[PDB]
Amino acid sequence: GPASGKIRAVIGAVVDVQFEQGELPAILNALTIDQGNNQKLVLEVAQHLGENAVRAIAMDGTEGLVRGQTVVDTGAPISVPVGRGTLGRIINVVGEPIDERGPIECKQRNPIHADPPSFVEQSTEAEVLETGIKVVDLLAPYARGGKIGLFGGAGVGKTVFIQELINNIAKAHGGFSVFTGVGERTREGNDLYREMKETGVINLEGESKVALVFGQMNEPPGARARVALTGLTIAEYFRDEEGQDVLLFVDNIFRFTQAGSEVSALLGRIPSAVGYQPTLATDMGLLQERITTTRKGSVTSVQAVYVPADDLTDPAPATTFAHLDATTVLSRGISELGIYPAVDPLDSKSRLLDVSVVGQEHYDVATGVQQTLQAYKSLQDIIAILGMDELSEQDKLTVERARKIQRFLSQPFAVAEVFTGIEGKLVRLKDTIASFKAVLEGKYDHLPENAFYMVGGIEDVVAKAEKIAA
Amino acid sequence: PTEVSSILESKIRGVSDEANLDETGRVLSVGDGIARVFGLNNCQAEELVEFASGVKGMALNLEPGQVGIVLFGSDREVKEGEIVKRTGKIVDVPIGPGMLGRVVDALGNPIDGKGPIEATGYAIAQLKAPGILPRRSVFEPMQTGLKAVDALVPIGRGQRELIIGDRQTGKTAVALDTILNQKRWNDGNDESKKLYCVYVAVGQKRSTVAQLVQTLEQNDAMKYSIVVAATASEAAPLQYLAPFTACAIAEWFRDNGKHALIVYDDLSKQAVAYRQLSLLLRRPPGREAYPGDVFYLHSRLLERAAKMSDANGGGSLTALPVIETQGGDVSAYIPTNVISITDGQIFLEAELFYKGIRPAINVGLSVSRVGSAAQVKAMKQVAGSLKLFLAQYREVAAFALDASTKQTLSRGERLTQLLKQKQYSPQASEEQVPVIYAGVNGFLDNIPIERIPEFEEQFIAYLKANEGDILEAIRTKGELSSELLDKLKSATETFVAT
Amino acid sequence: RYEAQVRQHEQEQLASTVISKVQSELQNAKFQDKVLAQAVEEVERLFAK
Amino acid sequence: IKPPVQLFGLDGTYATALFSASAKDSSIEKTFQSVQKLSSTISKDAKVAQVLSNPALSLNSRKEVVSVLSKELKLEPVVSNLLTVLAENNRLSLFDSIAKQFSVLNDAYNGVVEATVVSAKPLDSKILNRLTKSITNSKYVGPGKTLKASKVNKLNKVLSETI
Ligand SMILES: Nc1ncnc2c1ncn2[C@@H]1O[C@H](COP(=O)(O)OP(=O)(O)O)[C@@H](O)[C@H]1O
Ligand SMILES: Nc1ncnc2c1ncn2[C@@H]1O[C@H](COP(=O)(O)OP(=O)(O)O)[C@@H](O)[C@H]1O
Ligand SMILES: [Mg+2]
Ligand SMILES: [Mg+2]
Repeated sequence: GPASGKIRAVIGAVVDVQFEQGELPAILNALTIDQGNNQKLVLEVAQHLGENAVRAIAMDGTEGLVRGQTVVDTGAPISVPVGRGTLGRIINVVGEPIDERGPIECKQRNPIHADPPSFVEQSTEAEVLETGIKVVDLLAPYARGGKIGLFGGAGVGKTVFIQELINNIAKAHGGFSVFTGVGERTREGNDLYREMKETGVINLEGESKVALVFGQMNEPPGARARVALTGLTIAEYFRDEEGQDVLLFVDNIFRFTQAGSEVSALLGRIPSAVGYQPTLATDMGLLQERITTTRKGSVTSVQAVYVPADDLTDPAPATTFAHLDATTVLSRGISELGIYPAVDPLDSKSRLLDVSVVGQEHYDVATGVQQTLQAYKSLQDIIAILGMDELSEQDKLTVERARKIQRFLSQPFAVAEVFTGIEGKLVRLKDTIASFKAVLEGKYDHLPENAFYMVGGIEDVVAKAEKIAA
Repeated sequence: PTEVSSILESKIRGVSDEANLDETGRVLSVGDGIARVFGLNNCQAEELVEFASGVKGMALNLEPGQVGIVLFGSDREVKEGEIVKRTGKIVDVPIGPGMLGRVVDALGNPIDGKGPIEATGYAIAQLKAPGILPRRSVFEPMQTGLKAVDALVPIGRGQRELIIGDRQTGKTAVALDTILNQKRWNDGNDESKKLYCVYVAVGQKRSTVAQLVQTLEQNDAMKYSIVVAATASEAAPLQYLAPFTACAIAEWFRDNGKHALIVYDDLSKQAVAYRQLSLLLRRPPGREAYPGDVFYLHSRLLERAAKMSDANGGGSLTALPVIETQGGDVSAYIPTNVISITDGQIFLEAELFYKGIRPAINVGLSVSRVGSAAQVKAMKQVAGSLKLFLAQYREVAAFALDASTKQTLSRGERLTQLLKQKQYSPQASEEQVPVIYAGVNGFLDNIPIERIPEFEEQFIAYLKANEGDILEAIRTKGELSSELLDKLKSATETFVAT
Repeated sequence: RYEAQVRQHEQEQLASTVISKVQSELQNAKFQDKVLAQAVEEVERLFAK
Repeated sequence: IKPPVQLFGLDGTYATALFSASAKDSSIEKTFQSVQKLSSTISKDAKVAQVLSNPALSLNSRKEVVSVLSKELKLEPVVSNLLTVLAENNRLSLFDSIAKQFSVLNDAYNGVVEATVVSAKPLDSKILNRLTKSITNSKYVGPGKTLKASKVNKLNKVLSETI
């Protein structure tokens, strides 16, 4: 027989299990509870209160459990299916399929709780990844095999930025994908599975190359915090045991830290800053270090962070900026003007923005475009109060070039064709560097400011100015 | 009829026959909306309880030797040493088709004096939302009646459209006009076009809930609409559970083959009631004195209002949450949590509401995610680039005489005045398609600015007697081809010159 | 409205007189109420055994 | 050995911890009479209760020095170890809670309760409570029962609220 326990306390997601025998369960142990729906339950051990009693965290709803229920221990952690059998199926936090397509016939089942890579097994690189956007291929360029962060507020453009990059980079990457959504919406999960099947990403009757992991905000706090560990276990097996460049897509990454803060008050831990948990830097660093590039394979992490009430100085937004190679902050002020998207050039930064990786031509164009936008933003107090006529001769030419350069970097994505009405433009890396250098030298000063808004490179800006003047 | 009091006394004589089997025990302490009950070993988590005076309770935390019961009433109905009573079930409420036409409360009891409610079942308040296999895309159109809501950010069956804004701006007025405009489809025989309203007044006053129910009954709109009364004079547990109880009653129609429309007015009042019970239980306060589970309470109740597929019945549930902003602060803790879970929002600015633009719907802030495909084809074809032309005309008029700027200012002023309707004056899809086609084609530029209200009433009355074939074809078919577009342009040009 | 108010006032006045007569009968040492209360407790415990 | 009686968890764990070591070699009957003598000579006496509320003492009359407060009273077996643990942990103020929890363990495994109405029940010591409650309710209703209630008050309040 296995190790059976008795439920002694139950307050929300926390359920203290009192074991009658001396062989108590360890930390991060999967506990099963018998119910009456052919599904049982799932519970993960957190800490031990003593006196033959350990406080566990349930991964589902604890409504209906009485004092003294049987809680059997599985002897290990929450295992999930890994390998090629998880491609195309919708798995959950416990590894069970939710796509109504039978069980996942996997050979091995790895646990969700595992250690990350050491210092001798790491592998750093400097390979640039072309995304197609004009504001991302010149300002903050992404790195292949690193961690990308798409920070932003509510209604800025966090969900649309991850969908446009997956339809132009993950479709021709060669390796398998891993779209593990944590804290998403109910309508976002059904719309992402139907769009990938019609484009050739998730084939139900053929070969697939994208792992889907369920876990929206409609579940409890235990399923949302454990959704990031289940999706990362399937992507780590394809890069270590198989050696493939996996692509981890988390939406959103801020839901992992917010789910653990609601259950930290019932476990005995004291509150931290802004009512958060005390182990904020320890829980976020254990999961972000395992989604890196090793010597056996790479892992391009493309997660998205959510700003709390439009604040970048929070405990869940500032702690995730030190574990990402490239950041993409989305300000709420530029989204109401007409920028698609609201890519802030003064806040987005990356480690690949140098002259030794992008060349001497791309490094000079990035420094010149950022210097013109910083001069116009610092002088905004005089243009909004006194007006634009209070400037001199040198400040008047810099204000006109800064407005046209900000609208030229906002290109219309292919996924946002129903909200904008224009077609999708995918500018290359060589075409975006040549168009920004010609506008800053004085070759496009006679054109209007509306000819570069929602366009492509230098070819689309000349065709839009001739049609508006006819 | 022939001594009606004798029939109720004979049926209520024998009922209490088996109610002495231990079950719950007694209590120990009570205070701050809680009751520390000592005992009840067979009571499950989140189960309904009953005190000795008749007050209901909910056992939240159950530790060893004690059980934290949250009272849903006043603290004067529970004392030290009083016996409790376990119900045996969880926090459920009544649902079914018999609740249409009565004003219920938070626990499902009637407060209108119409007697008992003929419920067909019992659904729990804390129900899980559907997955990605039992959901479908929003394709049905939800007519609200307003000309500035049906053409800009339209709503659909199964989507969640928020209604942010400040006080006295048009938050509660937008939800009342959409429920009264469904009388043209619910009074007929089309069951797929009908939509049952579900007004959940949480946080409102006692006099405001009684005046709103009397206005809907006089216009034949309270016969198929559920009213959830939840004033601020009750306990903190009754107002916080008003959102979960109202969603369980409206979910029965979506799971059988009907459409539902829930209006949670307001979303800001429900967040203040949930924080009062958590602060008294010694919890951790985060931003704006809120607990860690503040975002999970609003995201779980809004995820259940989705559109089912054809294998689940084909129904849908619409959610209309009203957010009360404090001075237009849309970047707050309760403002950013409701906008990140809903598919679109309707911002109500207080600057345009005091100038006469009713309702003040900002074109540059309010948008709809699943509103383009879930709209009528006749209204979308006549309003070509209506959302893009309305946002660009407001920015050019605030900074202003050239030749190009004079054409956009004259056309933008006539379209904003014609789309502004009065209170309790909803229009259909056929009448709003003829008024929006004249302002976008240049047929209303020759009229004056003060004659914008007179031109809308004259064009609607002349198109229902001299051209009845064009108005009936736009509502039955829902689109306009080549023959329907040429007949509408000839009738609008001849009536504008006379 | 006058007919409904007269019917509600007559039903409320008749219910108040019947409630006062039931309370006065129990305070007059009713021998039948004491014997019926003890026999109902023994029959209810035997049905659940 | 832990019996299924719960009895709180923190304050009620004082008597439950000492009941495991005292339930060996038949040492449970002598603990009932010895616990009643310690509470009857510190409550209705007003002589030895001078250090019941004061926080002084600190090993002066509580432990060590006893003689007449242990040997002359009714303590010789495991009764002296129960008072020494409450003096070092500052638990001598709640002597009535430790003695009341010891009598509830013997009345649960070797007796019964479940009071119906009026006064107390019968508290049988047979086996199950199904055949013991039916044979004791008929013999107690006829003998005595002055009836000087709960079921008559609940039925009268339901008829007046529906008027
Ligand atoms: N390239 C774009 N062009 C126009 N609108 C966009 C673009 N990208 C995003 N949006 C708008 O931003 C909104 C984002 O909504 P949502 O995903 O709910 O919030 P968040 O992006 O904060 O998660 C969408 O309604 C969409 O209309
Ligand atoms: N179409 C309209 N025409 C005229 N007045 C309106 C219109 N819509 C709303 N109002 C006014 O706006 C007010 C809104 O009041 P209330 O609902 O209490 O505040 P809120 O709308 O912020 O919830 C009403 O008193 C009503 O007179
Ligand atoms: Mg999103
Ligand atoms: Mg209102």
